[PDB]
Amino acid sequence: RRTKASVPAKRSAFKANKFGSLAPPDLYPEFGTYPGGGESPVIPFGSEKNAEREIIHGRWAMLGVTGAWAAENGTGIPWFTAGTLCTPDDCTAVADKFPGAVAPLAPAGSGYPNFWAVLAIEIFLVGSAECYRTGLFENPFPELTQGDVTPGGRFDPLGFAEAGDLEELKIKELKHSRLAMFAWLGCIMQALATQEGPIANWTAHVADPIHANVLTNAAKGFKFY
Amino acid sequence: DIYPEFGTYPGGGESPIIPFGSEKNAEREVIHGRWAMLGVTGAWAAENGTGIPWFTAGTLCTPDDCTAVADKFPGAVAPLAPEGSGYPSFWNVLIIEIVLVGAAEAYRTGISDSPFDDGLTVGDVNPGGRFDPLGLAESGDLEELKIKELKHCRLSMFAWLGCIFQALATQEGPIANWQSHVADPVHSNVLTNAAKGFGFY
Amino acid sequence: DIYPEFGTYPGGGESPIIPFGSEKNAEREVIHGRWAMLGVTGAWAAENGTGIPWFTAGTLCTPDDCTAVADKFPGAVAPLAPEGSGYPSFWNVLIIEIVLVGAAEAYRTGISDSPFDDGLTVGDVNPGGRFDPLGLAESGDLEELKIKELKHCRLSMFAWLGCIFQALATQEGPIANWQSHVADPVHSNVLTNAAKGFGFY
Amino acid sequence: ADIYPEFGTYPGGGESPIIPFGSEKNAEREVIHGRWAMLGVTGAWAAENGTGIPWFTAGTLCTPDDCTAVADKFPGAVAPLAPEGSGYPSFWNVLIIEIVLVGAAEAYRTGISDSPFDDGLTVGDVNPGGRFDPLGLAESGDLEELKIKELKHCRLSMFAWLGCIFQALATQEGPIANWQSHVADPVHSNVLTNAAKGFGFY
Ligand code: CLA
Ligand code: CLA
Ligand code: CLA
Ligand code: CLA
Ligand SMILES: CC1=C[C@H](O)CC(C)(C)[C@H]1/C=C/C(C)=C/C=C/C(C)=C/C=C/C=C(C)/C=C/C=C(\C)CCC1=C(C)C[C@H](O)CC1(C)C
Repeated sequence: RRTKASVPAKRSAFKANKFGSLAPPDLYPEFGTYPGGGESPVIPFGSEKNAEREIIHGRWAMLGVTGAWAAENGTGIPWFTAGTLCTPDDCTAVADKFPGAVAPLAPAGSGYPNFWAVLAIEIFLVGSAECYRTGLFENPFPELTQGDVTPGGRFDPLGFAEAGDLEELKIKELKHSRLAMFAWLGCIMQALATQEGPIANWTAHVADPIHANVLTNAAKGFKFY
Repeated sequence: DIYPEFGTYPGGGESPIIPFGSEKNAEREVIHGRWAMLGVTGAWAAENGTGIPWFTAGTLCTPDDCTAVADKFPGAVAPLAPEGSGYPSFWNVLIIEIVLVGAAEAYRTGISDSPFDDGLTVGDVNPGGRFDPLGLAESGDLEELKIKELKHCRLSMFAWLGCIFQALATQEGPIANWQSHVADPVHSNVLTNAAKGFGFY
Repeated sequence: DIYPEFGTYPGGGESPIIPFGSEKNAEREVIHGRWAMLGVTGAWAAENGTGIPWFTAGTLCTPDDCTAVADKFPGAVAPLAPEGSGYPSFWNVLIIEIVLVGAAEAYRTGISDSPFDDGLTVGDVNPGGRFDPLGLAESGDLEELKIKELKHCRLSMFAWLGCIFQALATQEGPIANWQSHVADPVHSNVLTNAAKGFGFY
Repeated sequence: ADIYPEFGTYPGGGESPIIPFGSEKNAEREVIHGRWAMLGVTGAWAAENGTGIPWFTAGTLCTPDDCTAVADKFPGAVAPLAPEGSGYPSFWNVLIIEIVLVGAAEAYRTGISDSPFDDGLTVGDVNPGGRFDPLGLAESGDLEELKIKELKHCRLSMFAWLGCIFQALATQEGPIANWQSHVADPVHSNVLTNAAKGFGFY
């Protein structure tokens, strides 16, 4: 073994070309304001960390809302009962839940996602990433900063951040984040009140808009009065 | 003294429990208070005169039918509707209340300019430019009347919170819960109803 | 490091989630922990001794009947009560409760003058002047002992919140839930109970 | 531009890659055509939701002989449009009133006829800014941005009307009917499956 240290000179498989900002110069005409650009309309700004906490809950709630949406669209199972499928016992069922899946997580027969297997992989993968994101563990990518919700190095392979206007993209993500978190809260409250999935509640509300509302179900007590 | 009870008004001193924070919180406290005054008073009066619970009053007017509301007024000399049930409607009441309340709110806050064209100032509570056709505000002790208003604000809101939790637990009505309490003070209270499980345990 | 866990003692730190605000908030925290600690250990002991869940222990003692409490206490030589006479009554205890706790409260907080009048200062959570006859405050690393007590305070309150939410969900009791979980942890959990429903789903 | 991110551009914003902007009268024409298209697409949207008649068939309901069918077509109406006993919105009646009202408005919009108002309202300006905007939404809002919004709605709705006319010519089913068929099953209900069926001609 000798030291080569040649020039890689590799380019991204996709590298978004400069597209700039696709938003008006005004960036938060909506209620409230992005952090670091004005005063919080109602709730007090708890801490500098709260902005990054908002971003993380936002991205997680985006992913959760889209997961509940796609799971109910593809299987019809509500998200709040999808946990009962994969359990220490009979986690075989959870396998075939993806429409068009060429193959099952559980091949026919014994072959299957075990709860503990899935769980052990889940801890070892997600916790590792969670730690690497925060100050726990260490930084495997020194070029990026732990504790920054917008690293933008290897984590933007397409380079949309640099291709456009960075801060308008940031606020766009923030607005999507807040929208999805509020939608997630609506989904949990709907699950509590109606015991039916989000897309089921949507379908009931669009089939007969005038009925199948909060107040319609309240007339029946949300199945509790 | 001015505020001998627990806590203090916005100018009196530091808040005991929740820090004061933004100045707008006082304005929200007054507006919420006034709305709770109206709400508690309405819930009382409707339950005393008619007997329907305030929380189920929502189901009573609906776009399927909103004629049960008509004529359900104590001592009503003048009927709310014609004999025709069709003329009164849930959406008819909804549209006019939307436009009226939206105008009132927008004028109070400054989303749209004041039609009154008076010294009444947006982002302000009880300007008193025209809202007080009688000058007992300025004739009487305006500060004393303000602290009295605020004490009633906090009382009415705390009572409204109690009313909603009683509706969630007792499911009988605020005034009806009052009647049960006085009828049997010792066998009808929170702790007895908790022993009954609030209808769920 | 004295406090290696997530948060830190008030004397030094930032209070990451909720801002620190007033120091009266820290006073409340300690007192809430010192109380909830006694509450959690009492619910533990009541469940172990009598099998009665804490959240319905008040059903036991009522204005008409407060005699059942006498035979509950395990291993007692004679009952609590005059046997059949059962002098202890809900009101008999209540008058005693209100007077004794009100005196203890007021002499704590300084609403009334301190009877001990021994240089003790009201509004301090750790007097260390008379309430430590054993001298463990005087001896040892007193600050380290404040840390341990705090840690126990926060743990006990979190366990109390768990106990109330388990009473609401499981409806079984804290130690009964503990025994169910220990007998079978895999198929007796919060998520197993959610799958079965909490009695409402 | 920053504000206008659509494929093309607004007149005065720059120059279009294809058929670049020529006379300003073209820009006036675009805005007015848009405005009438917004009205037209909304009418074709709302009418067949109310009563189910495609807009390209709604014309023949009123005819010089009989125009009773158009009366009582609007959903929710408290009463007939004209007496229930004898509806009187005859096609000629409609015409004689509408030609005069629309001709007046048009000539007064373009100023070929002397304006009635003479309130400073300058013809050949797409944005009169006078009585036409009583709310004066433009005054509070940012007028440049709002102009861009107006043109974006103009182009979108004109494209939607082009879609309505070509869907009528291909499928002769109706705009919301085509919508409902596509939402029912877009994969097996779209332009290309209607092409496989042959657009009703082939
Ligand atoms: C009658 C409507 C109308 C009018 C007058 C204009 C006029 C204009 N547009 Mg607008 N535009 C329209 C519709 C219209 N457009 C629609 C529907 C779209 C969306 C696709 C756009 C999208 C658009 C963009 C994206 C841009 C313009 C631009 C322009 C300017 C360039 C010069 C030009 O093309 O004028 C001549 C007017 C035409 C309409 C061109 C003719 C198009 C041919 C004839 C094809 C149409 C086929 C027809 C619909 C067939 C129907 C058959 C059916 C009846 C059976 C001018 C101000 C440019 C500009 O201002 O740049 C600075 C610009 O960037 N327009
Ligand atoms: C947990 C998620 C989360 C987090 C961490 C934040 C944090 C923040 N937001 Mg965001 N936001 C969120 C949710 C959240 N928000 C949602 C869902 C919306 C849409 C409604 C918004 C809309 C929004 C706007 C419009 C603005 C902010 C602003 C801010 C900042 C100031 C507020 C603050 O520090 O106190 C945070 C304190 C709280 C989150 C406590 C509120 C708790 C209430 C009671 C909600 C509880 C939810 C639910 C009922 C719990 C159910 C429990 C379950 C068991 C049933 C801060 C960065 C402002 C800003 O950046 O200032 C410059 C600003 O202008 N946010
Ligand atoms: C929404 C109504 C409202 C509002 C806006 C305020 C606002 C204010 N109050 Mg008022 N107050 C209220 C309710 C309210 N209070 C009620 C009901 C009472 C009677 C119990 C009081 C009694 C009171 C006193 C005695 C004092 C204040 C003070 C203050 C100031 C302190 C800052 C503050 O509270 O933070 C804004 C409010 C919050 C952050 C509240 C968050 C909610 C809390 C944690 C829990 C409430 C439970 C909630 C209702 C549960 C709903 C569940 C249900 C939906 C199912 C501020 C002007 C202090 C002051 O003026 O000091 C200078 C003071 O001394 N208020
Ligand atoms: C009511 C009791 C109580 C009180 C008064 C406090 C007060 C304090 N704690 Mg302590 N703490 C408590 C509970 C409490 N904490 C519990 C249970 C835990 C265990 C998780 C902790 C763990 C803890 C740590 C680890 C740290 C603190 C810190 C602090 C300080 C910062 C926060 C502040 O000022 O706002 C106080 C505000 C509140 C107490 C309001 C909390 C509101 C939420 C919504 C409560 C959620 C649970 C609620 C009861 C659910 C409702 C149940 C109901 C339906 C039945 C302050 C001195 C920090 C500190 O000292 O920084 C230097 C610190 O590092 N505490
Ligand atoms: C509502 C109602 C209900 C009844 O039931 C029936 C009813 C018929 C009475 C009906 C009435 C409706 C009414 C009155 C409608 C009015 C419609 C109007 C004014 C339509 C205008 C339609 C305009 C089109 C297509 C433009 C096409 C132009 C195109 C693509 C070029 C685009 C172009 C350009 C310019 C430059 C760029 O660089 C790039 C490219 C090359 C893309």
